[PDB]
Amino acid sequence: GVSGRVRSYLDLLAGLSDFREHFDGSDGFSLDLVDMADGPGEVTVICCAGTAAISGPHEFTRLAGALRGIAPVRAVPQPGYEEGEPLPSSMAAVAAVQADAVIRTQGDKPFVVAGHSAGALMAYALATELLDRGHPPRGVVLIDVYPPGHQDAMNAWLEELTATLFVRMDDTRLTALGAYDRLTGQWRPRETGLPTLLVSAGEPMGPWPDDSWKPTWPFEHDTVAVPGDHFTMVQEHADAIARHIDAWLGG
Amino acid sequence: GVSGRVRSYLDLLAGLSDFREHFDGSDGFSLDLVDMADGPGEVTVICCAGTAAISGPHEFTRLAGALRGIAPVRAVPQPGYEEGEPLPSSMAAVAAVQADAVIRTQGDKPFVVAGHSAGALMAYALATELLDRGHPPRGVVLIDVYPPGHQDAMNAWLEELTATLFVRMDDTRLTALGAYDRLTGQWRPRETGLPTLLVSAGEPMGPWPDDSWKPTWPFEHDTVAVPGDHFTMVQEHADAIARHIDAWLGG
Repeated sequence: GVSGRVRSYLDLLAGLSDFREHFDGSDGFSLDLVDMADGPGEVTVICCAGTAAISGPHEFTRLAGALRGIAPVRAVPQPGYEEGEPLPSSMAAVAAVQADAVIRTQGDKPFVVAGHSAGALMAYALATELLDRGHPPRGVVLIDVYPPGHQDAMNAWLEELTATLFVRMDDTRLTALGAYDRLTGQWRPRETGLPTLLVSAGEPMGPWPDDSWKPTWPFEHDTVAVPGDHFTMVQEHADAIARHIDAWLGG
Repeated sequence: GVSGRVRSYLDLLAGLSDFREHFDGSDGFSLDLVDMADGPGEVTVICCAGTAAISGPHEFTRLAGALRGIAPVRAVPQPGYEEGEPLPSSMAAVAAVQADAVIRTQGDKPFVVAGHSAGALMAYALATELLDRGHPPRGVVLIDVYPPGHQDAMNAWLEELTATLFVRMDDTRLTALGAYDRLTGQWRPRETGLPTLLVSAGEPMGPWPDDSWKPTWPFEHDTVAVPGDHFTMVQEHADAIARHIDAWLGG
């Protein structure tokens, strides 16, 4: 609770964000999904770019590596992080726009909407929009990073938020950061039958002896622990995360 | 008057500035002046940088070359427009620091403070401080560009200010912009018996038929006209403005 100067810096970046060009459902805006990989998997893994200062399609890069040859991977971007891109005037708009890109660039053929966490809410919002529109996803996948302890997880978060008030980003992204943050933060998710998978890829299976244990995704869901440390070839548990998503989609 | 969004954008930019490292009088902060050119003149021309989004010693490059071979020309920087520079906590802070620099390196040897309207207030601020410390300048030189009439000039400003909301500077400069705007904005320049030379260099020697004629610099002061349309070789309006400052001083 020490860094409340983060809330302020964010509240301000958001303010600046309102001067940028916004877009809603009205105006003919639209965007394209990015092809990360292909495989025979009957289910396409549509990934949502978190809203972190960094973020963007590039984040699901390693996951696409693991899925190449296993399933079709395509990422959704968050409009406004790249030069001259508009900012959604509402959670309502952005989910709608993205929603469009999917029904369009997917036609039939099932898909799963998934995100890293920095994109979990957007991922879930998109998921909702699809469902209301009539083209629900097979499911939602939340690839939770961060640690298991309530603190340490809360810390780590502010921790890296400061690293962007510390060789630094740019205007475009810092505004979007303040924008989407304003959005997801104010948005309230509701139930949606959508089966869900929560992958806990955080460090240390369980939280330190200081007993914390953070809150978990409310709404029915299944879970799989996937740490990051052991004995075959210490590098990418991305493939571990990947295979899990698949075996999940096939029971 | 429509553009009141600027009043806001600045505030926001200002609030952001507060997150930067500042400096008041106490902390032994300091800065150095820049030599721009020199000559035999018994009076040194110490020019202040404007507080515009651009601004910096560089804006005084023409007037320098115009005095090369005539009089020494040193420039005072506004702390904080360049990377890592702290921002003045108050108008008083920046003056003292600059004042120090001036007295520290000038000793005796007369001098004038010269602003560019964008730096008019800062110049006069620095001139007040300097006079208050026993080292008064020989006089002040407020150049000032912009149209002659109230409006037009009011447009020229508000219209270029927006040119920095359209090709865009950096956070350091835009923050620094709102920071100083916040400062000079609440600064109340009291009088001073200082000899002042106003150099109406703006285009339109007189305001367009449609009434205008802007409020001039209060306080005592001499005047000169040096528009933006002459008879010689179009480019260095500086050689003109320059030679006037010099003649002003010689009687």
